[PDB]
Amino acid sequence: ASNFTQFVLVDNGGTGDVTVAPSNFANGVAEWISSNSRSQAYKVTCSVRQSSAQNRKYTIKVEVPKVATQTVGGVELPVAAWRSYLNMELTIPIFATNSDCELIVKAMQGLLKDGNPIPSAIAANSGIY
Amino acid sequence: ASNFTQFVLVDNGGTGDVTVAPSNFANGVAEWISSNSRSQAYKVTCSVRQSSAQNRKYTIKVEVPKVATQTVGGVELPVAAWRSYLNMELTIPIFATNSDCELIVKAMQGLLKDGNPIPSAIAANSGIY
Amino acid sequence: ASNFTQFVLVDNGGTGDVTVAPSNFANGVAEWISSNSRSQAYKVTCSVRQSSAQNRKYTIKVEVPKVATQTVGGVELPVAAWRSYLNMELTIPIFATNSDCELIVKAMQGLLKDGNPIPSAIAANSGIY
Amino acid sequence: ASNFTQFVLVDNGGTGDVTVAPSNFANGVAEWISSNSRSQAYKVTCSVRQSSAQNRKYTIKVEVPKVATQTVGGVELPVAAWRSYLNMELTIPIFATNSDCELIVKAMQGLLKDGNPIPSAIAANSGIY
Amino acid sequence: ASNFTQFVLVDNGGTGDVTVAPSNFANGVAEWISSNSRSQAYKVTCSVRQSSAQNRKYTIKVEVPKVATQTVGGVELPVAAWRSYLNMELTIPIFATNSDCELIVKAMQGLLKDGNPIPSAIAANSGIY
Amino acid sequence: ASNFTQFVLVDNGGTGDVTVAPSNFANGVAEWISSNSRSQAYKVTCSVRQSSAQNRKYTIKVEVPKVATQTVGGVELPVAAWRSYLNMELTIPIFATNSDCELIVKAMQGLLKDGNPIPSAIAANSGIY
RNA sequence: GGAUCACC
RNA sequence: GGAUCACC
RNA sequence: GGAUCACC
RNA sequence: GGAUCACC
Repeated sequence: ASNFTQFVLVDNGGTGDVTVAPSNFANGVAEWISSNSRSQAYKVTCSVRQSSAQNRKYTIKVEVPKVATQTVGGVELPVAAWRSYLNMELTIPIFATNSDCELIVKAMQGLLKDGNPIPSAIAANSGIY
Repeated sequence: ASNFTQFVLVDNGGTGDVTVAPSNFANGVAEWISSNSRSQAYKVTCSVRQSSAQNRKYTIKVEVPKVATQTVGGVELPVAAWRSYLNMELTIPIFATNSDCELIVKAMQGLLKDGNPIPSAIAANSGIY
Repeated sequence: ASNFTQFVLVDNGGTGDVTVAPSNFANGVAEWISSNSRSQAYKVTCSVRQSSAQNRKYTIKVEVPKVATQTVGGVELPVAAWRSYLNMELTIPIFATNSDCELIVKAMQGLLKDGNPIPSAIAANSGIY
Repeated sequence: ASNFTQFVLVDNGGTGDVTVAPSNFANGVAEWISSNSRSQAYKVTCSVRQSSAQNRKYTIKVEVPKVATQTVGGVELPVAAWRSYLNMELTIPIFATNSDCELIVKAMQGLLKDGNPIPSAIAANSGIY
Repeated sequence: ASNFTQFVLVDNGGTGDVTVAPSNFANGVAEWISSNSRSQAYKVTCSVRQSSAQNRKYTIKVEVPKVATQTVGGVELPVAAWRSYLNMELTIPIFATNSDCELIVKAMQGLLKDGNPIPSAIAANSGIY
Repeated sequence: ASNFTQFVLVDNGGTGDVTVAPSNFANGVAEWISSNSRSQAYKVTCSVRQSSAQNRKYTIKVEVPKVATQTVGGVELPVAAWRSYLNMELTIPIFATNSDCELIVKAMQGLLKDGNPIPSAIAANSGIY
């Protein structure tokens, strides 16, 4: 194995899927960027550290760009009009079994499943009510 | 709509699924917890607010219990040995349309989809290699 | 080659052997862990660097769990009562050829071979007498 | 018994084996040197101490010399062109059974077995990748 | 997936090829060293950093040794009589798409292609004329 | 005889090839520029000097432009939206025979050969991982 | 807390 | 700029 | 961390 | 070290 592989970040149903691929592991921060100019690329980073004697902490960041073409000095440059940033930190005790861990993964997957409260709020520029 | 409803957090395939239900709404912060003692419950909370003039930020927090060797209803100390804490912060610029937001949700669903690098590392008590 | 692969750490003769597999590579430090919670796992890490102008140094670290009376997946405290820590540092002058290095490995295999003074003392909770 | 016996440090297959024999136990540091001039001898030292109220710590050092004959002042002297130093410290809790200890020994033996990642890297002047 | 693997630095037909293998990835500086004595080995290092707001900057270094034996007072050591040091810094704006980077790469390969002015001047201890 | 001639810097099959032609050899600095507007042209410079008593030092520089049109107030000019700058310095002791220099050259060609770590990282807007 | 996001 | 080459 | 390796 | 790249 090697879990450092590419994957589809945005599954747009076979066409216009956004796949992100490995691009750097300097300083122990695993990085993946979409196949774009670095100014318009999607980026995902992940790093794990023993945040304490008894915890391990994963730090995952995702940047979703809104691409544009800005005219600077009379010249057109590929640019990102804005960026949406996701920052997540997961602290897991060292006493967690592989099954305990799989439980955390499933909880995170269910949280964002289509139709559930949270992804429905975000997608509608609303809050939970 | 009205999205503060009960949902399935851990899908164990119809049998032994973990449902989380509304439990508090003080301060506009929606809270959902599982049917357990608060020390052993699955807890999810979510709130939105405008972090700055240019952004809106969602703060989602999840607590997952260490289930292996757990004594249901018992007093388990130290608390930090028996719980995992997830903390997500999603920053979205005020220009993001509903469409932009749906894509942001897709990017999040993709990152955690089964079989991708990140969920596989977490689930296997691993980092990236 | 490509040597960051899974291997058998504890050979219990084909049955109940302990295999340790790649789990992290942040900072060029290869890590291998067994299939357990991180508190009960067998862990091995290895890195090389040039310690000085004249030497290269390998830093190998191993953690072995106290298995007698262990509760698989349980929370066992204090951590220091349930784990043994091995720490090896191998310093090799830049003049050592591959041949010189093979002999150095043989010297290490010899020291720990079954039946010699050192492994026998360790295994019997003894010193030298 | 008396585990303070001689042993073959480098098994060169019956011919040119490097056997190391007991040579000193002053100050509680057990020593073994190869049958050479003290300037060209292989040396192994071992000492155990109750590093703490609840630990015991073994300190093992091995020196592998690269022998030469240096001409000092117009005279030839048996000398070591350089030395490779191995330093290992093993900390074992006092709660470790003899079987727990045997497990540590096997882990150390498997680590260095021919063909496994670590001894393969060292022997090839390479790192783990 | 990884690009931190071994590769043929010098292709001398299929035999007498110089293969450089990964050795250390400390502080975002990837290092590859050829086998045998570290003293006579080839070395390649590479690192990338964001040199400024719009630029990323690669720093590649290569050392080619002149393999020789040093005899001093009758003790001979494997040394490098001397070394050539190559230091290249490639600056690339963040507006470069992957297509642009492939072009930057073909330009570098062309500069050094056999028969072109530059590699011919170097191979002949000459300058431009 | 001269090595100050034109050459294909970028080989795009046999068409869309970038040819750089001699332009100026002032002060021991050879310069080659591609055709058309000097503003959108490629540039290669090379010079050799005796950096020290035992060394000679080559300084090669290459600029790859991003061809674009600048419109300002209705007046459009042929410009380069931006440029990548390559700066390489090759140091070679005066003891190097022609054979040694040919080896230094094959090492440079190999570093950048297609598929090897370095040219692959660059062509993909990536680092080492 | 916050960001322009491995940063303050 | 120079190096003994991730230093100066 | 480091060594010339029971040392700093 | 940085560059707008034989400059700083």
